[PDB]
Amino acid sequence: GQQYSSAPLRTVKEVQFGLFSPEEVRAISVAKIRFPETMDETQTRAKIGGLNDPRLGSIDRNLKCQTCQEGMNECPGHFGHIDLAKPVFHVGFIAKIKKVCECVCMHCGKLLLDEHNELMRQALAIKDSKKRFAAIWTLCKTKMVCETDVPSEDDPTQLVSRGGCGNTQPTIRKDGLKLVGSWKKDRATGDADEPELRVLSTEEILNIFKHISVKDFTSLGFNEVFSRPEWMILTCLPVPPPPVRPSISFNESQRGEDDLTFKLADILKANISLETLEHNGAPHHAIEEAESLLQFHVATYMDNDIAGQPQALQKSGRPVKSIRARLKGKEGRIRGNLMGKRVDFSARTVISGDPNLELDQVGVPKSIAKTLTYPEVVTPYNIDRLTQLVRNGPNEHPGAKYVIRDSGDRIDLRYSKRAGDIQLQYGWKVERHIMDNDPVLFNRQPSLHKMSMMAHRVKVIPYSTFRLNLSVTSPYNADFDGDEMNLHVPQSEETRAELSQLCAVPLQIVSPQSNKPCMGIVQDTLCGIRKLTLRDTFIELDQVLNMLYWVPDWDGV
Amino acid sequence: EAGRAALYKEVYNVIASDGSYVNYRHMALLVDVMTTQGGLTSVTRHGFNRSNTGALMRCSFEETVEILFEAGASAELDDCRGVSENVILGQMAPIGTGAFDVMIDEESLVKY
Amino acid sequence: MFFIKDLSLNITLHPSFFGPRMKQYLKTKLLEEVEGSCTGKFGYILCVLDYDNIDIQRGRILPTDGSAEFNVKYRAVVFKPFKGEVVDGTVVSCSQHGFEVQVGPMKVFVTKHLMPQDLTFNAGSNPPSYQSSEDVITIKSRIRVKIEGCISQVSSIHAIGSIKEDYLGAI
Amino acid sequence: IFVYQNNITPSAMKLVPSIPPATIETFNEAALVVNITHHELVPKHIRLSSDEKRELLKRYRLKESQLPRIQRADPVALYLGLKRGEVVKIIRKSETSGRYASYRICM
Amino acid sequence: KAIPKDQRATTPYMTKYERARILGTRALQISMNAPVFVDLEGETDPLRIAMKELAEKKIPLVIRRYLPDGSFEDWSVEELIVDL
Amino acid sequence: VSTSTFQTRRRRLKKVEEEENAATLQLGQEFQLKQINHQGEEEELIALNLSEARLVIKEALVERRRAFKRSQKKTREKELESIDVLLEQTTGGNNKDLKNTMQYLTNFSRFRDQETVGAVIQLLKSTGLHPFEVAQLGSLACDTADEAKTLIPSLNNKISDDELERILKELSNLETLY
Amino acid sequence: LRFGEMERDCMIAHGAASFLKERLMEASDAFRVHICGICGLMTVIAKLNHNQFECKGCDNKIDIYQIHIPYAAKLLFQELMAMNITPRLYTDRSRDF
Amino acid sequence: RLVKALEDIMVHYDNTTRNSLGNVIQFIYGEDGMDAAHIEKQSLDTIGGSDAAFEKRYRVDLLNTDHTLDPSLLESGSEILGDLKLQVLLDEEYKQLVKDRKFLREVFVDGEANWPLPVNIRRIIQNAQQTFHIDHTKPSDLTIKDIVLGVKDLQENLLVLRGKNEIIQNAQRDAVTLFCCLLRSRLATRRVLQEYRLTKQAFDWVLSNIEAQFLRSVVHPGEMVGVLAAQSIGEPATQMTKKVTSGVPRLKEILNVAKNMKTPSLTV
DNA sequence: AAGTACTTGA
RNA sequence: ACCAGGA
DNA sequence: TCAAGTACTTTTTCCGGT
Ligand SMILES: [Mg+2]
Ligand SMILES: [Zn+2]
Ligand SMILES: [Zn+2]
Ligand SMILES: [Zn+2]
Repeated sequence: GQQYSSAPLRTVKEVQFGLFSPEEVRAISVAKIRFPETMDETQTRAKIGGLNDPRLGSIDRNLKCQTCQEGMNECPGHFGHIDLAKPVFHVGFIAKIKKVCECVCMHCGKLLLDEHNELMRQALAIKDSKKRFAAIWTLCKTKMVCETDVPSEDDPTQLVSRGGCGNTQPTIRKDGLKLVGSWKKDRATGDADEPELRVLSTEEILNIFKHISVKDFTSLGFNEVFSRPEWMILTCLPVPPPPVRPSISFNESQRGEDDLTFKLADILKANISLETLEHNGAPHHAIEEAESLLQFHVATYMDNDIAGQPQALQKSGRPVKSIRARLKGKEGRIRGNLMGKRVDFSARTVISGDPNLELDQVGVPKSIAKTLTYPEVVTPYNIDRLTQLVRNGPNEHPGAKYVIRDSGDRIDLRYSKRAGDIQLQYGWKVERHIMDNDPVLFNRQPSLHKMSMMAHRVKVIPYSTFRLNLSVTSPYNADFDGDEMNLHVPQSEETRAELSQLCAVPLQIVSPQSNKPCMGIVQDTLCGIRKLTLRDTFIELDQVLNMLYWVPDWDGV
Repeated sequence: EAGRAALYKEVYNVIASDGSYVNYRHMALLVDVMTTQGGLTSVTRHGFNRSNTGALMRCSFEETVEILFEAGASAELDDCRGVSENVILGQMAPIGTGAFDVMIDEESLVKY
Repeated sequence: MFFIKDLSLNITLHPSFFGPRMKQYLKTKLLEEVEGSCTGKFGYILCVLDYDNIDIQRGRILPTDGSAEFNVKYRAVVFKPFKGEVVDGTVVSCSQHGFEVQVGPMKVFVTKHLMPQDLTFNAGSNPPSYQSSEDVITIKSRIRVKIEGCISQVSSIHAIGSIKEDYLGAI
Repeated sequence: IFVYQNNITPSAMKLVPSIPPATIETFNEAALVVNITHHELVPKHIRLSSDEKRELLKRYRLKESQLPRIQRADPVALYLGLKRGEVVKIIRKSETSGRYASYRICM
Repeated sequence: KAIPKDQRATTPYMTKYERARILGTRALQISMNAPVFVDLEGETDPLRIAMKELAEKKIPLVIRRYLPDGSFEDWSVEELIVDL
Repeated sequence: VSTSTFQTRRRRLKKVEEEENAATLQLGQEFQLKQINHQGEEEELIALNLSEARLVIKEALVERRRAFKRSQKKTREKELESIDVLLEQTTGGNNKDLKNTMQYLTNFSRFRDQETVGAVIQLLKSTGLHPFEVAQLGSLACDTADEAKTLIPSLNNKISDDELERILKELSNLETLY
Repeated sequence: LRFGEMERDCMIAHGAASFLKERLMEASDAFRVHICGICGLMTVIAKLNHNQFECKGCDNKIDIYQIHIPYAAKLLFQELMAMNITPRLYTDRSRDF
Repeated sequence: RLVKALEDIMVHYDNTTRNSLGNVIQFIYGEDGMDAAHIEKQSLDTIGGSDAAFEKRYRVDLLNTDHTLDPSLLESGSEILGDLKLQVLLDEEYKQLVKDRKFLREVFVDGEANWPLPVNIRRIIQNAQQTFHIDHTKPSDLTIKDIVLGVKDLQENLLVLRGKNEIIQNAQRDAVTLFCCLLRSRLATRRVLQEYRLTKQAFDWVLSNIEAQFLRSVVHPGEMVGVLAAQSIGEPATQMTKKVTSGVPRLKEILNVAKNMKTPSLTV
């Protein structure tokens, strides 16, 4: 349970995407993040004021967080930072960077085309941020010279001077994490033949991006507040707190650090090397070497499954789990932890049909009812019932498992010394067993239907199978060759109503899929119904009487 | 418009050939969705998932990370109108039960 | 200064109070939270004006919990001090460092060094006093201070003041 | 409207947006042999007035964006000489309602 | 910006969703020891009370019906037809 | 949870420039001249001179005591004692800030009666001075047009010296002789 | 048990809006973070015990809200920040429509 | 793919079908505004048979000694003969039934009469007969005005869209178009009197019940029609087993907007 | 296995 | 991530 | 300049054992 916070509770109305300015990373950061070593204060097992908690989140479970005083199941993580010795490309933005270079002057930071080209003012007109950038690029890519004077908005005889700089633009190509250009030149009207080939540095691209005007970058996909192009190049790297990269700390003394933690220390180590090379006697090539290694780790940390093949492998042969990898579809954050979730108040067992159950009920094995719970609020209407269910305990059928006090702290009837002399108060919740007639969600996966999930009445019964009415077989697409089914128990009066009022089996009879019923009479009943209704078929009094008494709402006539 | 007409005719035939009957409206809606854009928008990551809907909603099918990186680069704003975003946000979606609001009227409460 | 300001507080009522004495409980809950309060944005919220016409509005029922949230729109008298504000107050305390002056709900402290040089501390007096050739400042005495700056602090606002410039000091 | 047998040289084609407000349309003779509008699958498209459009949007509380779209190059949008921003009312025979009207804005 | 009563244009009938959400809400409030506006005629299930409260049209709630543009129409559970 | 205002500006990400506050009449965002009442109408800032403020609270509390008794159906030294009783009746008590304020306002008010506070309000609100200066002129008692122009430095070129002295004269006369 | 994507769809089809929230929150994940009202991030150093809030970087000791999101979403956000992306959460609107 | 493509689509409080951008997909859900569950296949009688047999069924001519309603059909039968004012009403009636018949043949080119529409009228009449113990002997207490105008009124009450403006009002007229043809056909003067043999009270009950049922039949704003549609095409695809590519593969071909399709064909 | 996107030869 | 099974 | 090639992306219903 989380504690009371005086902060006003709200809902998220908008998600404003963007990029971190290095300045922000440094601002939000609670520590920097100097040593690759996790902890062990010279082997003295306690977190090192350098990597995981130089003020960040928490380990130990016991022992609170050093920044917020909260501790473990309250403390969200706290971000840190690593100041990189040299600028590095963000793997993700590597091609957007390439494309921005392709649109801008690699010397003055001005759009290669403007309001002076007709097709350009046409493309600039585009309202769509992505589509506009799309068009600007296809135009600007081929413009290989930053223009000084372009023909006037009337005649070609007089040329109007736009922005300055008459420099020739490189023909940029990717060389796996590196951007290498090829300027044609001029040399006696010809040349190329044989152009100048050199790699464009992260810092030079950074400086061109830094010089791209607000008006200009805003014409491209960018936003002067949330995403300036200069932010696609990493300077100050945010360090995610332990909650993101938890150590699977087996036994008492055995580390068990996360994959992200190691990959970080790799970056850390790769950074310290670089910084000392440039501070000390810089052997010039030794730097463009250690730089390319830091660029590698900062790239592979975010996305490991890069085109220019060499996958960063953990010492085991097994490759490193990237952050990109964490989020990627079905199994993994979005699709696996958010769109779908493992849930509590769920049960699953083998199904078997029953002709004695009602269409809308479901047979619930006692053991399952004795586990599954509803948190009922102590009200004057139910005070006496609930007091008996509590008296009954977690072991007897109509019983309860827990009593929740005003205080918020859970009473375990299984163990509490005061489990007998428990004395209920209005406003407490009693976590009672699942009882006959409670509404529950019954499901049979796949679940290609509204109908694959229907709300049923409970029916606590003996034996380990979920029991269902035979006519309800079809919507679920169930048979009893060994099919299992899922049951979900709502915890609120609000959700209970949703189920009973919208999802209930009877409501589901006539289906909108084909404007006709999705449940009918089947198997034995369909077979015997023909057999019963032939002209040849007559029934003697003795049996007629039983046939009659069997109809539960028979008029007695 | 004739594109829609054919698109339905064709979709309907796949269903009808198998013996199966699906009420008009269902096929109509799909057919219409593909069409309303001006052309034939595919039920792929290249079609519908490339529309101007919320970043989080779109990221929940096929291009996840790539979509989210672009959201950062363009400083996209999720409206938070879609189902998928509210699901991600652990909020009550503006779906059936949540398609309207409930308030207490002090006036009628003082009347009863 | 001393203003009348239009304000609004969001209140979350538990279902048990959806009885006819609702607006009544609501108005009172507002007075509890709001009145006697001290924010920095608005300063001292002293007295809620015109009780009979407090606007409760419609309360939205919060979905998973039963409760209803109301944005109680209202209007009240406030005290917000400012640097440069000349205030008339009464001495409350007195020490070797200076003296505190009660200006409405707030206290303004005058440093020994923010007073004229002639005015000097006297320990051997009941109560402790400040003595000029012509003036005597002590616990019950009234002073006109110029607020030099404020510090917004939790359930209060405190300020440093001066009586060194012209037309300031004992009144 | 200019009706041509086989082609219009890109030299001549560059003089089309030359004389505003006046507009010019190029139509390859070979397309016009059969009237597409006459086809089984082709419903009634109706070019709305500026006032009529204004009302459509008022009555449905729509931003121009929110309306279904007809491409500027659409065989029917061409037949009617639809201009960007112009709206068409489409009247189709419904198996559901008998008559149904959609609207499409130009691209 | 809030549509005036005289200019309302949504169904005069309550939706399946509205009714379900009202019964849910009331059961939740009744269960949270809220004041009940009906004579419980020996009732105990907060849902069954809510059903009774909706039947007697003594539910003090209002449905705020939002339109796709953002505007809204306020409808009382008292005024809403329950043919469902 | 705290209280909010009629000011709704959307400071998206761009935090600061949280400018200073003075007698350059640069008060807060909150204490600007163009305010907006809850009815939505633009209404200019309400500043009170102690005397004005004393009557306001008294009024509100007296009327609260009317409503509280209705719902329950089914000499300056002497003003201080009477006020301290009305506070026990209407306020939560725990609000020492209000008791302190009321004792202060009772002991520091220049104009005892509403009639008197009226004339002050008319005489002053005709100068076209910002509500702040207009209140400060009511709150601080000044003789030389200098005393005023010194203690209320914002006035500096806003009014004539003789004009101010004429106003200072009428305010002196209005003073309710305790 | 897994209440998966497909199951979510049937719930959406039913219009069981609260039931869905209860599965995804109460019955699983559900967590409480404090967000800053200026930079819509989980920056807030909520020393909820001393009622102290703060978001250094915004120097905001006031404009702070509390929100209920699935722990997996807190995680997602922290993960996107790790990769320099800002998933700024806002408790009011600005766009309309 | 289908679910992910349609999820955010639902009916808003303006009977309009919109996505999460509020862009209009359908102006009215399923072109009629009705909930699929509340629809049943009904026969639009008017549509077929001979132009000859149509007349025998529908036509009433009080100015012809043979084509008048026999006074065995209704009490007024005797005094109704040669009433020119009433014959204006019956000619209006018939001229509309002839209009309907043409329009129907334009919608349904092959002449298919069986179409799923809301409110099973056949059943309403059936029930009126057992409920009121309808005597297929005694003459009706109905007026021509009682029937002719009664039907003209019920029509005004079959509400789908509520707005007070031409756009929304014509929208309503259109949405209700087909139902009304069925309605006018099944409730024409000769049919009601000679076939159904209804009393005023029974006919009045038949009328209120069509209204009640129709209203019940309209979709509920909030209905997640996106998921519904997606699942209603999805689920059957799972039960799937000149020679053209068909079934699951052709479906994959369709949704993908496959450029290079397998069995291209033209039907000239 | 099937598309988009971009690069390469005539 | 693999392997083996169930509907 | 326009066709052909190359890069490189991308999926697949829910429930013991390394
Ligand atoms: Mg089976
Ligand atoms: Zn912490
Ligand atoms: Zn240049
Ligand atoms: Zn912040």
